[PDB]
Amino acid sequence: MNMFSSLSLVTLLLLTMPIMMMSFNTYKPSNYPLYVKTAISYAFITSMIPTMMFIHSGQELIISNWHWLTIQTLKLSLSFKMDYFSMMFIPVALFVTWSIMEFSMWYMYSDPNINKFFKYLLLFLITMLILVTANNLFQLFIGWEGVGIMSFLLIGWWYGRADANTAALQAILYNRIGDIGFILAMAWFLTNLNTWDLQQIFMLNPSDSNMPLIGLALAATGKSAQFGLHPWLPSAMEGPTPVSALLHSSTMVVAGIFLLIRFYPLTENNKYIQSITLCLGAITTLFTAMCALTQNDIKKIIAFSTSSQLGLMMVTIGINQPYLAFLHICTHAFFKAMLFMCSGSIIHSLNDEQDIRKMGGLFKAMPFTTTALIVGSLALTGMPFLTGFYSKDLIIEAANTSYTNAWALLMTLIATSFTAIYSTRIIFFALLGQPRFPTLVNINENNPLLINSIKRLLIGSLFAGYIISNNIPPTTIPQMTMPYYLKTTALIVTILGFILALEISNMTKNLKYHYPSNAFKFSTLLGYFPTIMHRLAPYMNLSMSQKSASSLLDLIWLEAILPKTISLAQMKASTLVTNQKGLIKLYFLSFLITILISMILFNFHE
Amino acid sequence: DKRFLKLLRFYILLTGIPVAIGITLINVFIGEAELAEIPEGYVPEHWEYFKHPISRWIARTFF
Amino acid sequence: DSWDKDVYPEPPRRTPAPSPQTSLPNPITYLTKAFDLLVDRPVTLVREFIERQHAKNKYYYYHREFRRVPDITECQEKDVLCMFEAEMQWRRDYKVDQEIVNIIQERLKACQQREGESHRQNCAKELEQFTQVVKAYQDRYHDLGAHYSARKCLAKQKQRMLAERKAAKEA
Amino acid sequence: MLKYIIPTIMLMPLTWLSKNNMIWVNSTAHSLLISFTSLLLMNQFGDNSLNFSLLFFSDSLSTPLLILTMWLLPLMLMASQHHLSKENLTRKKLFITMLISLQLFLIMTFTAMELILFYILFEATLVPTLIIITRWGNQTERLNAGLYFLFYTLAGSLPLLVALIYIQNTVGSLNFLMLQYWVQPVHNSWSNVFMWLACMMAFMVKMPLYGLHLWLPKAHVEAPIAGSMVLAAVLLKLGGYGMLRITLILNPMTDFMAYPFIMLSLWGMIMTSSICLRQTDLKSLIAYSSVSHMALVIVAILIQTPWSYMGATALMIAHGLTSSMLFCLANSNYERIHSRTMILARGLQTLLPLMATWWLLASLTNLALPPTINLIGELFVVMSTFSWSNITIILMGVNMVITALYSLYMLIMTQRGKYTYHINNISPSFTRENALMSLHILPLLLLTLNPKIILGPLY
Amino acid sequence: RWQEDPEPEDENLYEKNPDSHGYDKDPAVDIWNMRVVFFFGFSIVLVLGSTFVAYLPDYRMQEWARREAERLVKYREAHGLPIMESNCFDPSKIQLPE
Amino acid sequence: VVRDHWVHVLVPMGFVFGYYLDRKNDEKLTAFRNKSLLYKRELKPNEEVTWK
Ligand SMILES: CCCCCCCCCCCCO[C@@H]1O[C@H](CO)[C@@H](O[C@H]2O[C@H](CO)[C@@H](O)[C@H](O)[C@H]2O)[C@H](O)[C@H]1O
Ligand SMILES: CCCCCCCCCCCCO[C@@H]1O[C@H](CO)[C@@H](O[C@H]2O[C@H](CO)[C@@H](O)[C@H](O)[C@H]2O)[C@H](O)[C@H]1O
Ligand SMILES: CCCCCCCCCCCCO[C@@H]1O[C@H](CO)[C@@H](O[C@H]2O[C@H](CO)[C@@H](O)[C@H](O)[C@H]2O)[C@H](O)[C@H]1O
Ligand SMILES: CCCCCCCCCCCCO[C@@H]1O[C@H](CO)[C@@H](O[C@H]2O[C@H](CO)[C@@H](O)[C@H](O)[C@H]2O)[C@H](O)[C@H]1O
Ligand SMILES: CCCCCCCCCCCCO[C@@H]1O[C@H](CO)[C@@H](O[C@H]2O[C@H](CO)[C@@H](O)[C@H](O)[C@H]2O)[C@H](O)[C@H]1O
Ligand SMILES: CCCCCCCCCCCCO[C@@H]1O[C@H](CO)[C@@H](O[C@H]2O[C@H](CO)[C@@H](O)[C@H](O)[C@H]2O)[C@H](O)[C@H]1O
Ligand SMILES: CCCCCCCCCCCCO[C@@H]1O[C@H](CO)[C@@H](O[C@H]2O[C@H](CO)[C@@H](O)[C@H](O)[C@H]2O)[C@H](O)[C@H]1O
Ligand SMILES: CCCCCCCCCCCCO[C@@H]1O[C@H](CO)[C@@H](O[C@H]2O[C@H](CO)[C@@H](O)[C@H](O)[C@H]2O)[C@H](O)[C@H]1O
Repeated sequence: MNMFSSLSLVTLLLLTMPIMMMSFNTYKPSNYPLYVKTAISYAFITSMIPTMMFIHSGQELIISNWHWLTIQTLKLSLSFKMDYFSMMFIPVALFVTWSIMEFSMWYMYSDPNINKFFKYLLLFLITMLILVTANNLFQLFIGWEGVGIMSFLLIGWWYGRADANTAALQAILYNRIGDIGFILAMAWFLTNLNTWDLQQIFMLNPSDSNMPLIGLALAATGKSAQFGLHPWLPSAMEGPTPVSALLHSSTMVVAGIFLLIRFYPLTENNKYIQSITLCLGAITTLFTAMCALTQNDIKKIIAFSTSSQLGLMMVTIGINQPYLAFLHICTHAFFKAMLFMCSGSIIHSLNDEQDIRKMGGLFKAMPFTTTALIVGSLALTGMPFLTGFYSKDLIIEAANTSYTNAWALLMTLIATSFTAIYSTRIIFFALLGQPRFPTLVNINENNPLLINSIKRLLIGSLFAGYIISNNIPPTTIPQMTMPYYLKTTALIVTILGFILALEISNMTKNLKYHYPSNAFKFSTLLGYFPTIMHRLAPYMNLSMSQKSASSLLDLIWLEAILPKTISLAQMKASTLVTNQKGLIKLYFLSFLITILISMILFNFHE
Repeated sequence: DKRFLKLLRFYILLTGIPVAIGITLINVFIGEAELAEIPEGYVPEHWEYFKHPISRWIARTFF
Repeated sequence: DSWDKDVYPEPPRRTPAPSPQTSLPNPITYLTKAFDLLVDRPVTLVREFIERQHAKNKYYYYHREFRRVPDITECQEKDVLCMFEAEMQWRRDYKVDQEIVNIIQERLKACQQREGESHRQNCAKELEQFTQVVKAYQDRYHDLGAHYSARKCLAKQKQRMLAERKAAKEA
Repeated sequence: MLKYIIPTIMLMPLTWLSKNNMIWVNSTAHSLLISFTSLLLMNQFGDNSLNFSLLFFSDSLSTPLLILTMWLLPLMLMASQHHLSKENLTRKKLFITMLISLQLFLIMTFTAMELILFYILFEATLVPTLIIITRWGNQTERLNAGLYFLFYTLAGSLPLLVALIYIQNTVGSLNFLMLQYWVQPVHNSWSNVFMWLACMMAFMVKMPLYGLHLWLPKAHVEAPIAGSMVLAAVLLKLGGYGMLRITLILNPMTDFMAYPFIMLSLWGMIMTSSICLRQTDLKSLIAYSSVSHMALVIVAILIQTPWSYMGATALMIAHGLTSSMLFCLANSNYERIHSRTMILARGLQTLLPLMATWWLLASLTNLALPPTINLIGELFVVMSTFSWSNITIILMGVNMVITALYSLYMLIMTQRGKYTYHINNISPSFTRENALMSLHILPLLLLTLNPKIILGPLY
Repeated sequence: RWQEDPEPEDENLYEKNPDSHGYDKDPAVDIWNMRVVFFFGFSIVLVLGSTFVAYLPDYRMQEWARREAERLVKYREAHGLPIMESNCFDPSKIQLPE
Repeated sequence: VVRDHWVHVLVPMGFVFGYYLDRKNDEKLTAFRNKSLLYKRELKPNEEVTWK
């Protein structure tokens, strides 16, 4: 308890020390990026000790060290839940962040603000670890919005670029809409359970949890970028590639799914929530994978893959398998961060070229990047016994053996096939064929920072899934009996995707011109959702803001009905009173009228 | 900008360091009060109902 | 130790004895020994030093006792001098009752964590005690408003007592 | 309270007897020392307020407001001394005198134990504020702004005076301690409907209430920087403080009299947040932000629950430091480009890096980023309003979305993008300006560590 | 028109005093103004004031209430009494209407 | 006391004077010193008043 509790806090304290040094001018800014990277590597080592203790005996504890505030009967303490989800996510997140940070030393070498970049990456990580170990909802909210703000700051890294500022504000906007559900859940739990603590919520176990869980789902819809609040994640590609790798594997996008996992004691009993998340996940995974089929920006293809993988996780929540969903978070972190670092390696070597149509012939020119890309692609598609297979395969065969929506199951299976198609697109168009890039060749992947960072995540994309699966305790009843055609479904549809993708890819080399189909434009333009919503909604809101709220009401009608009317009457009355002829005859004639009406009408004389 | 931040750091530490050192010596050599039952017939002063010496000093001197 | 075990109960601890069924060395065992030598030992000596200083300067602080004064029930109406004391007493008891509900809530949360996957059955006593105390607290203090007072609490009680009389009258 | 009233008065002889080149140094130094001693007011008890004499008392509601008031006077002096540099020496001393006299009326207003004494001091703040706006504002419209400020307040204050005197005639006392024990319920009648309105309309105009807010965009924009700092930070809180006290004697009639004003606020905040999205004047944008935030305070005071009173108290303190910082930030730009137009100077983060950090920190506190006390207050109010009616989560949630959009829109438009080519007088930020920014944000962020001292009497 | 002075030119404090702190034109007054703001603002009010607040003696007696509640819970559970009763005031002292 | 720094005692003296006047106010509000039901007690052999 003393070592477990002590070591699980140094990890969090260790990560803040570079922040304290920077903010307190006590550092040698010579190689601050190396300092930050070194601290992350040491945090990973210290985080393994608590995890090994959990692996050994399932030891878990809650630390409520600091009493912050008591609001009548709601005591709020700084608390950390060191449980199954915390003890496995933290070492994975640190290990992936260790590679991303070493990679970013090479990738952001030329940046004049690289020191600030590494500080922001570290804050991004600290806010995610606050989120993942939070024991009460208020502490969770701190990390929930912390990653949201760091995301805003990093996506808009190149702040001279109008597109980077639009994309950054878009991320805040979509995540703030999701945060309405978070605030809703907090208010319901406080009102109905008198707690924001996760322990009291589960002990009381509310039966009518429709409203709190709908709020939690809405929060997850925004953070995890599910259909409806999805467009911001592809737009987040405006950021430097290291941001995309970290924002897509760890940190932001996984927080939405993690929030629903943390509340599985509630959702596991509420069928109506399971149906909603299942259908929300199924439309997301299908729709975004469909979008990736025709993208030409390499970062956007990988970005839409993350959206489709997060949709798959929501489906797993929707079929009451929170632990499989968590496993997919952990395995996904490895090969998705590797894929982004591989694309960054290609983009850097081709002078910031991101269109796959201007790549080609890089299979032999960039051998190590090629190997990592193929390993990352095979892991993504569920190649047997790579890291991806140990989560994705169990999810698919747990979904076709469940009591489940048939459309959601069928849509999920098609998305698995689409996963093999857009994966083949990247390999075919980036690596194969003849080079299509400019004539001054500058390819070079020989920096040790680049090689070592990818090499560690390559070892992770091969064995990490096998290691984790064989060390985590069982918490369900794995359903291992099924017909052959349900067992091998994921494997088969994946193979069909590769074959169909290859034929489609090879037909681009024929000398035939074909007019675009309606479905091709629908996929390419993202179902027209950003084209319509991001013009219509801003226009209606912004026009109302000016025409009605500001002009009609504030500058006219609220002026007209009070100050302008009152003051106009006073002016008119003044002119009536003071416009007189100065004639003695008229004033004294008015005296006689006053005396008469004073007696005849008002009887002032009686 | 750099001059302002150096001035900001200097003037915070100008009192912050003596305070942090002063607090540490108080916590080490003076220490906290121990909780005891009110002796019979004894009327504690209003500042004797607080644990930390600095809290006791604040109560006695000002409040 | 430091707190009363009765106010904050904790069931007896039952840790199983090590039963290694592997020839391999346990990394946790050697990490624990290193932690004791490199962390616990030097930390303990630094504390033992500090405790030697606190023993040379031993002084006491006390828990304030508040004598009971008449309640607002005994106060003649608009008699501020007696109303003030009863009102101050009622406010002191209100804060204490808030902390009582916090103690019962802290027992409940500790049990839920301690019992693990068996909490739904092993924390039924703490759930019941929490339910009873929250019911009592709600009756005393709920719906009084921001401008709550002993007078408003009494009116809420009288309304509740009147309904209880009527319901019995039905019987 | 004489240990704060007397030294605050002594600031006036200090300023008038100073050397001509030390008026700012002396007044700023000694107003900071007064600010230091104000911390002795935090000797608060769980049951009893701190009752000094027959005239003045302090409780957890007035104490944080007093500490904010005395802290702002030093900050208003530093903010002012640049644009008054060319001013005649005696007119500089008079300007400082108005600020000191405003502080004197404020610290007595927040501690007066009798409501009619509160009324007189509540009203006495009009005079120095009006003089500051009209004498030392820059534009032609400052004269009209003073008239709107004066008559919007007085139109509500005069009915309040009649109501208070009527309450004293019938109850026999206006001392607030007495009103806690002698209070009687208000039964329905057209007579009591108008007693309620006369007791609440003066405070609603000061907040301001949506519909009665037109004076504030004019006054908060035409005023000199110091005038805007006090108007936003403190004077708006006289309305909130007054409501928090007088609602004691209005029950249970507040149950149904609150409905028209809760509706004006819930819808008002969404209307005034949306206005900020299309504002062309940076100071005007900030002013309309204050209306949106103070709408929450009005709702929290009216629904009258323990959580909403804690949230209202936190919001008033947090808004005071944030809104004051934003006006000061916008003033620093204005002192360089001599225009309030927001789109005029862009990409300023490229030319003024550190000052862009203050812009970010000010913006984050404005959009209520947790665990800032801005979020703490705004969250507590949302928790209590949800219980009042669950559907209010929709309006609170929408306002939180819109507030982030305009908070970051102001940050993006002024600090990011490309710098305006023809603006070539953006000198580096002065030490005075950097220190003035950090004296808002640092105390604001420190209070997160110990938020209980700004949660009011119901903590 | 009329006889009026033209608008005076803008004065950049850094041209005469590159080390300007932005307080005063006079370099000696300018340094003193910065000193009082920083020392009295940061060193005194913020640093010492924060220390004062941290060591406030049991602000609003929340710590006494927790100690008192523990004493009551211990006494009530030992003697078999209820932890908390629904009635705040003893009903023997109340006279219901009707 | 110097010709250049005598003005810096005005505000400190106002605080001392205000502090003093506040204490003298407390001397007009002793009607219930050692007389409230909550705190009424006996005087310690050497004591004169419970609070001054
Ligand atoms: C509450 C906090 C409790 C823990 C307090 C411990 C404080 C000890 C601080 C030691 C120095 C920290 O600040 C900083 O540390 C790192 C590592 O040594 C140093 O950094 C040095 O090593 C790193 C990597 O090894 C290099 O990238 C860097 O080029 C080099 O300067 C800085 O020069 C030093 O300024
Ligand atoms: C879970 C992971 C599963 C991974 C599965 C990986 C792919 C499995 C094999 C997919 C199909 C193999 O490809 C099959 O054989 C050869 C390639 O050798 C192709 O042959 C092709 O060669 C040339 C390329 O130079 C094309 O221009 C030509 O149009 C076509 O004839 C066939 O068109 C295809 O039917
Ligand atoms: C809602 C409750 C309380 C409301 C009380 C409101 C009473 C009125 C307060 C403001 C009094 C200002 O009185 C006067 O108003 C008008 C506009 O309104 C201003 O006049 C200005 O607007 C008018 C019409 O919009 C123009 O014709 C005129 O050219 C322009 O100067 C005057 O400069 C001002 O002297
Ligand atoms: C709820 C009670 C509210 C009580 C509020 C107190 C009332 C104060 C009354 C001030 C009356 C004088 O306000 C007067 O308003 C008119 C507005 O038409 C202004 O007049 C202005 O607009 C009119 C037409 O719009 C023009 O003809 C005129 O040239 C222009 O100056 C006067 O310049 C101003 O003197
Ligand atoms: C570093 C920041 C400082 C902030 C400003 C605070 C300055 C003063 C702080 C500490 C003052 C001394 O603290 C004081 O120490 C003595 C210990 O002897 C305590 O007093 C106790 O011990 C002494 C004997 O030694 C006896 O009076 C008696 O046994 C008991 O009262 C006080 O209860 C405590 O208030
Ligand atoms: C922004 C402005 C907000 C405006 C808010 C409007 C609120 C309207 C409140 C209406 C309720 C007033 O309170 C009501 O007054 C009438 C007085 O005639 C009382 O009734 C009394 O007169 C009526 C006659 O009309 C009789 O029916 C009744 O027998 C008698 O007792 C009611 O017992 C009381 O319920
Ligand atoms: C500027 C925005 C305008 C938006 C429109 C807002 C309309 C607001 C109307 C004010 C409220 C009027 O309606 C008000 O309802 C409450 C009940 O809740 C009534 O309250 C009264 O009647 C109820 C029963 O009717 C009784 O329990 C009791 O005698 C009393 O509470 C008031 O007698 C009535 O006047
Ligand atoms: C407990 C209360 C504490 C209150 C503390 C208030 C501190 C205020 C600090 C202001 C210090 C100014 O002190 C300053 O000292 C020098 C000599 O001593 C004076 O005299 C100086 O003025 C000029 C400036 O033009 C100098 O160039 C010259 O060296 C000298 O003649 C200044 O006129 C005076 O302004």
